[PDB]
Amino acid sequence: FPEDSTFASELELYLLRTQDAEQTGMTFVHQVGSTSLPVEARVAKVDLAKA
Amino acid sequence: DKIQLFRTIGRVQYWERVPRLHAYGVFALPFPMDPDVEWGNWFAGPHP
Repeated sequence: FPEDSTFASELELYLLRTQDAEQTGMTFVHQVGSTSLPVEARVAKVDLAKA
Repeated sequence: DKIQLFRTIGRVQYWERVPRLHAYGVFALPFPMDPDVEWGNWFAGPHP
């Protein structure tokens, strides 16, 4: 590793990491003369840590 | 016998569709059909 310089006496690390919702959920099977059905509820979440 | 006078070949009856009220609203959903039913004579005929 090479070298750096900060002009500060302490260094902190913050890591914001996100687990987004995957684009699963294929498509419902229809027939031409009927009404549709609703799409299920997804989940997304965030998380953040410190060193 | 060269002439072979006029005959008919085929006939077609075309009806309309089943009428219904515009303002009462539609609500339909598909269903699987029962295989143990002779579905041929339930759909036979050009009539609404």
